Amino acid sequence: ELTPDQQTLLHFIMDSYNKQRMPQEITNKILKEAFSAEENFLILTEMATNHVQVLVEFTKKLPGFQTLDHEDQIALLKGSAVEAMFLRSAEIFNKKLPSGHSDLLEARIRNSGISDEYITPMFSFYKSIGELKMTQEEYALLTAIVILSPDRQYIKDREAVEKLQEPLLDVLQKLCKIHQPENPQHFACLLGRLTELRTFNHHHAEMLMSWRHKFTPLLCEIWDV
Amino acid sequence: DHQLLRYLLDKD
Ligand SMILES: Cc1ccc(Cl)cc1N1CCN(C(=O)[C@]23C[C@H]4C[C@H](C[C@H](C4)C2)C3)CC1
Repeated sequence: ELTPDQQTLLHFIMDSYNKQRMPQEITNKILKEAFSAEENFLILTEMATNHVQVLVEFTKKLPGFQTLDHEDQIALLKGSAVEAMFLRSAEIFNKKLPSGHSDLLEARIRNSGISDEYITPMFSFYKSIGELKMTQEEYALLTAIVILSPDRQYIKDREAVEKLQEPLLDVLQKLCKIHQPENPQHFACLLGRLTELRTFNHHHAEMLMSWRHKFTPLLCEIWDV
Repeated sequence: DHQLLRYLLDKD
């Protein structure tokens, strides 16, 4: 059971996580736009760009994040952007769309000029995560934990990041005991998906160097393209 | 090249 300060932290996180969702114009573009590599690619670029905005807004509200050294703030954002994008994309793919829109988004992703080297681990990861049957609290906390990863490159004050991450891990741990007492290794299973997640750093770097369609200036900045 | 992310982080 959650201590009342753990409850206050969860509630604060969830309010920030629920605050920004997927705009209707993009969602309708999934259903209604022409299907072609260039057009499919553009939709996805537009989803990724909206995600970056949402990610920065959520990150800025994480307890303690604004007290960190300004260079550390940037390193955490840059270091977590891809992983957090994949985590949100899994949530959207499994939970936040009608059955129709998921099938069509999958099709669009599979025909957007992306290599098969990258597609296969992607859908494998989405099916893996989908089989965990995560709640929205679990997605919110895992997103926060991935952002506040103290082992990113060029983080000066790693201990300071550990302190911000640890309370979120403790809460996530209690939610895995509560919502699945059936499975006492469920917490570790979740943290296993973080390992899968980290592989998308290599895959995403590869897909990026293997270009040149234009990205947005925000995407180029946060991906270092 | 901080410009966009920095703007997004610092803005109110
Ligand atoms: C399906 C979903 C929903 C929400 C969000 Cl934030 C992202 C996604 N995607 C899952 C991952 N993905 C990608 O890696 C990209 C990375 C990059 C820009 C853009 C087009 C190409 C090349 C594939 C998006 C598809 C978009």
